[PDB]
Amino acid sequence: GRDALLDQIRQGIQLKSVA
Amino acid sequence: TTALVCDNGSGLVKAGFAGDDAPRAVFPSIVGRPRHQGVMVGMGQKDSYVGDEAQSKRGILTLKYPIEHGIITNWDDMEKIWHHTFYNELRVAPEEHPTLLTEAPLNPKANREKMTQIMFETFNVPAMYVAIQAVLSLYASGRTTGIVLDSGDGVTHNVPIYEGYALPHAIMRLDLAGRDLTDYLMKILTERGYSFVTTAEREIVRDIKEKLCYVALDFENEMATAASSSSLEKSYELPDGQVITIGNERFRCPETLFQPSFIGMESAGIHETTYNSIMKCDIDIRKDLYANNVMSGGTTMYPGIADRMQKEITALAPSTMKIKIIAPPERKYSVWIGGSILASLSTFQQMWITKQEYDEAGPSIVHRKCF
Ligand SMILES: Nc1ncnc2c1ncn2[C@@H]1O[C@H](COP(=O)(O)OP(=O)(O)OP(=O)(O)O)[C@@H](O)[C@H]1O
Ligand SMILES: [Ca+2]
Repeated sequence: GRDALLDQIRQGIQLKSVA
Repeated sequence: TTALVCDNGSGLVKAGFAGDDAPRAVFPSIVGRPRHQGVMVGMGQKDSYVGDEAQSKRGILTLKYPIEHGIITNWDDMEKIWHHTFYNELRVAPEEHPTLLTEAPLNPKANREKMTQIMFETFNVPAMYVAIQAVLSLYASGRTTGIVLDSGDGVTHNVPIYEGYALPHAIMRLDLAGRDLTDYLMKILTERGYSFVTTAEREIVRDIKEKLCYVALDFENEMATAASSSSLEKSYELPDGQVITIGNERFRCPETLFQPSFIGMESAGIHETTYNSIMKCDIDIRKDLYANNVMSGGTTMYPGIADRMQKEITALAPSTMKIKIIAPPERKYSVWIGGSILASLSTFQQMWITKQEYDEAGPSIVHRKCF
């Protein structure tokens, strides 16, 4: 089930800003 | 209940919390110890100093770099960095934070394990992981395939990657990067007449470099045009109101990456070392690589390096080939971002190495979990 790990790295995420 | 991401640079430690868009702290990967006893007296019982705190207190100290060319070498000093990081930079308790670490490409089996050990046994983390400094950079751009050019302060690595794994058989290293460049910049400036000796002027040639340097498309053109008309000059003001002026030194400094012959390196020019790699690969895939060339690391920040990589990897590859150089604006904190990203993933939780997993299998576990 690592394939879904790239399925994700591809799709993306939303990192919280700072400062 | 959040995780920690620490990115080891042989020049800078970049650490922060997973889930955030940039390292909260970044500092000098150094360890300063008193040159002799007379310096320990007033110490007030503390042993060493680290990062910026080890800078300003230079004379009394003996600085050492725990990381050489990317690979950790002075362990006990890497243990002192890590500490300072966790407690002094992030202000967190290792013991209660998962932690994503980065290993340079071709990280030694032992270095991988040694590092593991220290994290769980010395720092007692709840769980931790290790990622190849390069792969993250790629991931940070949303790619699970491509060939990454990691160029920091100490080392320059060319990395090909298919469906997640790197291809250690096609890894191309180059012991020429930042420090070196900054340093040449000096040689060429000194030749110019200026005088950069003190350790202070060194940090001046770095700032200088950092802010007035780029990568020419047609070198001998910009070279010829640089000495025929003053049109390409710029001037820099030092701390005491004194001004210097950088001539062609502007692109003669970064030119090295493409011409290691400058500083005396029989090694191949990065442009080449990049081609040379896409070639060490299975015929049917390079196709994708040639197109997904992605850059990371402080030294690939020189402007016009992408516009120059095109120019070269292009002319070396097939007439029909399609090349596309991916150079992200924050290509500096690329590596770190990856780890952040990686760690904030759901499909990733199931992949950490837990304190309790480390106790029945030992540290040789690094090879079965971190692929
Ligand atoms: N805009 C810029 N142009 C050129 N060089 C730059 C720029 N910004 C930073 N640098 C140089 O990048 C280097 C730092 O790069 P990076 O942060 O990738 O290094 P690192 O991780 O410490 O090294 P390594 O890859 O050996 O671990 C320094 O030499 C720094 O002066
Ligand atoms: Ca690095």
